[PDB]
Amino acid sequence: AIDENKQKALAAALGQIEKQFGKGSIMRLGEDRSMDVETISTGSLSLDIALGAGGLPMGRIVEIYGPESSGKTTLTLQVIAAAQREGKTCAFIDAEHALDPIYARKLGVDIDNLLCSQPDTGEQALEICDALARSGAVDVIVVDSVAALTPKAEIEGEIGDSHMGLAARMMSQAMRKLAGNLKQSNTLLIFINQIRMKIGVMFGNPETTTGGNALKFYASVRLDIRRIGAVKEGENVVGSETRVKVVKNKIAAPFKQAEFQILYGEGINFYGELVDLGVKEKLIEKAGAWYSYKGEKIGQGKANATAWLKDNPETAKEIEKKVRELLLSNPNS
Amino acid sequence: AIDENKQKALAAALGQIEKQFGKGSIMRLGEDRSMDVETISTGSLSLDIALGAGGLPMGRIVEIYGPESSGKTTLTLQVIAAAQREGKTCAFIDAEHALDPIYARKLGVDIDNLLCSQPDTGEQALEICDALARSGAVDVIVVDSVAALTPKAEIEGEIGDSHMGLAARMMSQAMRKLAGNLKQSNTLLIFINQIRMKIGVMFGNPETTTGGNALKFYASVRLDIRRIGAVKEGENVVGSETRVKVVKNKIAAPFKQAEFQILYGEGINFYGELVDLGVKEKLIEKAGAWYSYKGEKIGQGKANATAWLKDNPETAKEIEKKVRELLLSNPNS
Amino acid sequence: MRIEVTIAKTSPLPAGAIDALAGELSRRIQYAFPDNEGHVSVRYAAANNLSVIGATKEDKQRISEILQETWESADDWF
DNA sequence: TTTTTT
Ligand SMILES: Nc1ncnc2c1ncn2[C@@H]1O[C@H](COP(=O)(O)OP(=O)(O)OP(O)(O)=S)[C@@H](O)[C@H]1O
Ligand SMILES: Nc1ncnc2c1ncn2[C@@H]1O[C@H](COP(=O)(O)OP(=O)(O)OP(O)(O)=S)[C@@H](O)[C@H]1O
Ligand SMILES: [Mg+2]
Ligand SMILES: [Mg+2]
Repeated sequence: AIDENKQKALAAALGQIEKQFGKGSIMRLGEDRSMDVETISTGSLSLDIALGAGGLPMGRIVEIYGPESSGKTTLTLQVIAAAQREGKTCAFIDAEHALDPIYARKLGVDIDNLLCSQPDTGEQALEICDALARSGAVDVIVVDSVAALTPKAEIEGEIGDSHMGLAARMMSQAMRKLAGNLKQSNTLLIFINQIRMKIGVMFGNPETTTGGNALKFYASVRLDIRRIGAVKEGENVVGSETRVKVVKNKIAAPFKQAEFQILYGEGINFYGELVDLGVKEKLIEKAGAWYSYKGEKIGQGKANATAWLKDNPETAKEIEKKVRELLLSNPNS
Repeated sequence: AIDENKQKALAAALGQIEKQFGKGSIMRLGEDRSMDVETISTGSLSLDIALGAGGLPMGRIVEIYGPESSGKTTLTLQVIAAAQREGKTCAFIDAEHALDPIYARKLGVDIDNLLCSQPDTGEQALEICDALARSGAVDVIVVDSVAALTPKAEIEGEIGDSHMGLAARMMSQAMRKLAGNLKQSNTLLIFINQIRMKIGVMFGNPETTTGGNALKFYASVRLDIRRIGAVKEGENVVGSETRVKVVKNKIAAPFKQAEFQILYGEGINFYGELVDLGVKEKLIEKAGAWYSYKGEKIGQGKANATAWLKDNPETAKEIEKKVRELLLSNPNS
Repeated sequence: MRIEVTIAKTSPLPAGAIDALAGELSRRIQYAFPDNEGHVSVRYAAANNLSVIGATKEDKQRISEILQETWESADDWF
């Protein structure tokens, strides 16, 4: 009785909204293919495991923050390289003005196809980001050090002039203008952020991130990356041990953490990730300090086993296939 | 004599108003059934008790705000699922463009029947909401993060352009245009808002909400939801201990609070709520860490008692019935 | 238990709110910690600090949350 | 109305 005219009114309203605002203005969530979450590999298998969905979600905003020299620009360059290897166009809005193009190729980035922008002001940086998103031809954009996103008023002003929350206002406005553009264009945006200690820490941890509060709400994935040791081959430090704690996740379960190695001039040690990932998965046998595979004793120590896996590509493919088979909770293909 | 003339004039005026504006333009408050408050369950029993009237008032405006990852979206999705389980039709205006359909499905939401819209502009968002409210076929509309309700001029403008209170003006206009429609259709509108910092205040709460002041005035129920701790299964963090503070209430006594758990992938832990509320009502006995029900030792720890409740559906329904009878301040007809 | 709250003189309370804040915190502890003598001393110092003497880490976390709620409900209680 | 900063 009443349910039929209720359905009629619902259909009429849906049609009128479709006419007023467009074909995809309103529809049932089940039949909206654009809302499906698509992820891309971050270049780190352990990080893809920790992220739950297998990587960073396309068309969302990602905040990655950590202390000085924690490897944030290296992790973001690695995910840029991973996206480029699939065939995507990438852009690097380098606000902090220190991207080494030679180290970027070393981390696997196609420098010839990486759109590079050194924005003068924070407003110019975010406007370039908005233009790239609205274009739809850029799949990954990385904004380095939103601390360096200096407002035009702050730049035109003098050092020591107080600019009340102006950077926070700009950041919130950019989020407002950019969330929809990124969703429509299916473009991933990665904000590298810094840690700032606060004064008088009575109700919280000192480690604040600059750029206001809007980035915390709008970021789909928030990564806390830190350096937790040194990878020294002999007496020479040839790498760094890093840990990433997923502090906010809107595409899978948060608070997971991934431990890996950045090896200076090579990036994330992917085979190093593979060794440990197989070890925790019982496919790689850890006999004290020995590493053996299917009875075949592959080495001693983590570095020697990683080198041995580098020596044997077919077994690396096989172990990678198995680890992806069981550990990825949402295998896309 | 005089009183008879007063009654005659009153009856004539009421009849005139009814012919001019309609049958239900004016009447005595006691005989106006449209003025009664109807509530819909939140999906959280403790919050239902904290709301006084047993749920969110249907046909009103509701604001839910809190910090990042405090559970605003999940709480609203549980409300939507509870409404849909009663045969009602719900709509989700995602201004954040940050909804996961799979996670919404895992929370119990009928994805194939939930109306979902990703509006480009805040004006488009509120116009779609207005059309749905005017239709009368949608019962619960949830507008995600009015912080993302970006004015159309702001989208057309550039990052860094000053739009002084444009969002506030648009929100004030929308409330004026929407309160009457929501009351007429008896449809509940739930607004999610984000917490921003107001600066220059050295005492009190600097936690302002976005969207201006009109939301504060027009919202019948205002909730401060905050993640106050972690729920972990030893090492892995499986959920969040959260508190909801009823900071404004037009349908019951305000300033009450509720405490519960959101388990990642399951939503509000209804069984944990039932265990806790039975504990408060002297129905579940706590000997240190030993939960026992009517002599029988149901479990050791909140998780064990919750599992025991899960494995005894009849007992769970029994305690649900008696708790609902006991603690609800306003027992609905 | 001994609670010392030091408030930066560069970021002072409204005049007369120091004693009110001390009494209000005292009410909060005696509600939360009735078994032990909760003495709060609020005073102006160089930096804002909170010192808890006679309690564990979880208790210190509880007192920090209580002070947070007091500071943010200042309008309710002052 | 709008936003922290070390
Ligand atoms: N061109 C390079 N060649 C070799 N190693 C490098 C180079 N650039 C950086 N590294 C090292 O790689 C590790 C992490 O890389 P980075 O990209 O510098 O991380 P980061 O946290 O972004 O540091 P910032 O941006 O300066 S605070 C650091 O230990 C660096 O010393
Ligand atoms: N797809 C998901 N998979 C697993 N966990 C999730 C997912 N989405 C949200 N959660 C978790 O559920 C808890 C509540 O999340 P939400 O309700 O989405 O947060 P929120 O309060 O809306 O704050 P926002 O919108 O993220 S700024 C958080 O701890 C989330 O990490
Ligand atoms: Mg860098
Ligand atoms: Mg949300």
